[PDB]
Amino acid sequence: PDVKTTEINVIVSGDEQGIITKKLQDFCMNPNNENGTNNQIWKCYYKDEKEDKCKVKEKITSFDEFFDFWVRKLLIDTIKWETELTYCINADCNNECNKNCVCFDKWVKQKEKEWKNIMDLFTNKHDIPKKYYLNINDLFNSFFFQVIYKFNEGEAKWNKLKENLKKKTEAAIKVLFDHLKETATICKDNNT
Amino acid sequence: QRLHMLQISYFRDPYHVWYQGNASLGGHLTHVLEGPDTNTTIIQLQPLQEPESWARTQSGLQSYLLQFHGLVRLVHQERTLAFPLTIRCFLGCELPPEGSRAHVFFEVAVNGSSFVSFRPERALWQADTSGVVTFTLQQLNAYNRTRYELREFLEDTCVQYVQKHIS
Ligand SMILES: CCCCCCCCCCCCCCCCCCCC(=O)O[C@H](COC(=O)CCCCCCCCCCCCCC)COP(=O)(O)OCCN
Ligand SMILES: *[C@@H]1O[C@H](CO)[C@@H](O[C@@H]2O[C@H](CO)[C@@H](O[C@H]3O[C@H](CO)[C@@H](O)[C@H](O)[C@@H]3O)[C@H](O)[C@H]2NC(C)=O)[C@H](O)[C@H]1NC(C)=O
Ligand SMILES: *[C@@H]1O[C@H](CO)[C@@H](O[C@@H]2O[C@H](CO)[C@@H](O)[C@H](O)[C@H]2NC(C)=O)[C@H](O)[C@H]1NC(C)=O
Ligand SMILES: *[C@@H]1O[C@H](CO)[C@@H](O)[C@H](O)[C@H]1NC(C)=O
Ligand SMILES: *[C@@H]1O[C@H](CO)[C@@H](O)[C@H](O)[C@H]1NC(C)=O
Repeated sequence: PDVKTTEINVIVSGDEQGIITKKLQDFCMNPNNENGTNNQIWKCYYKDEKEDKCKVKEKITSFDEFFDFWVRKLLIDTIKWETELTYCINADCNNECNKNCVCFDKWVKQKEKEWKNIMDLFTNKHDIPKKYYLNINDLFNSFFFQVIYKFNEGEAKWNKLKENLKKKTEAAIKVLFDHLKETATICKDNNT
Repeated sequence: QRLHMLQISYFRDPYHVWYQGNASLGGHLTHVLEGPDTNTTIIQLQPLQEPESWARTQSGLQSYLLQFHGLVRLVHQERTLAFPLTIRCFLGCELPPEGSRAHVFFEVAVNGSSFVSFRPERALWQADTSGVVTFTLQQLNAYNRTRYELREFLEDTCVQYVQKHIS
């Protein structure tokens, strides 16, 4: 109770070039799993920002290292999903576009579970370090180069995401989750 | 006359940085910057800019710090950097007496050795001396932010500041 402990099962797309739906293919057919090509079991320990740990093959990282990876990959996958679902943005015959949409909604829910598990490491909302609870401007400045790198016309997609979070509603990740949840709502309704 | 800006960034590891910097209007120390990545304090030693204008400038400088750190983290993630390391940014604008165009610069050093620098003519970054260098240049030369917006900060924002606060 000095040191808070949590288990975070991270659904990793892959640090590869390609359609989000093919790497998360193994995750789309198989949702909740201890196995699967996309499973990544993390165990985190948090005391201070001076002393914190995370562990997974058996790699042990700092919380900052894990969290940078997690936020960076959350933002990359969101953009990859959005570009893929753009064509999925009303009536069909058990559509691929509908299957993509079903996996995205499942994926958003998985990411919310990952985020809430990460939040368990913090006793109260009033005192969660600024470092891990950044606003829209801060988060989009901090991850500009890291996210943008993965994409052709990356600077434009990043600006589009920032304006859409700015339209929505506070911490950028909650606003992002509201935006993802909404994308899945629109997507499912316009597909079924 | 001139506005020079200096920023030293001490990286213990990829995720923690201590900033230490300053700015001067021709010899005279005008600004100081210091603190960890999350809580960097930026001050104008004299009230040169009024509250509203200073708050806007501070916001730009804080956005810059977050972006800068991000770029270092990216180079490490992609190419591997050897920690601890220090990065120095030395930049500014100089207005010649009977000289139409202001002279501008932005030079980056790593662990005390020249690394990359900005060329305002075509708004491109070049090596000042290689996986790390090549990757860093690719990134800096890829975006409007690091090319054109940067040139406008140096040639437009910086120059106007000198004309307003010295004159
Ligand atoms: C009014 C005058 C203003 C001055 C205020 C006075 C205070 C002086 C204090 C001195 C201390 C600060 C020293 C840092 C200087 C950087 C200045 C930031 C530049 C800047 O404002 O440009 C922004 C973009 O920055 C970018 O271009 C972001 C890209 C960052 C990349 C920089 C390259 C370095 C990376 C090298 C590392 C390599 C590592 C690899 C191993 C956009 O400005 P805005 O929002 O104001 O414009 C609104 C107009 N529409
Ligand atoms: C910038 O200068 C740094 C000066 O400290 C330098 O770090 C030093 O060099 C290496 C990293 O490449 C470290 O590794 C050595 O020590 C460890 C034990 O700590 C040994 O296991 C290794 O075999 C090796 O001999 C040094 O420890 C480190 N010095 C200190 C005081 O920590 C960076 O490499 C430089 N970075 C760049 C990018 O130029
Ligand atoms: C990105 O860059 C180009 C410039 O290469 C932008 O076009 C204009 O060009 C000048 C430089 O010659 C810029 O300084 C201006 O900001 C741009 N003009 C206008 C009217 O905006 C282009 O618009 C940029 N694109 C995006 C999406 O940022
Ligand atoms: C600006 O900072 C550097 C180190 O942070 C220092 O060596 C230099 O003397 C400073 N400038 C002034 C005018 O004190
Ligand atoms: C920010 O850092 C400075 C030293 O760099 C320190 O004096 C100040 O108290 C810090 N701010 C907060 C909110 O603690």
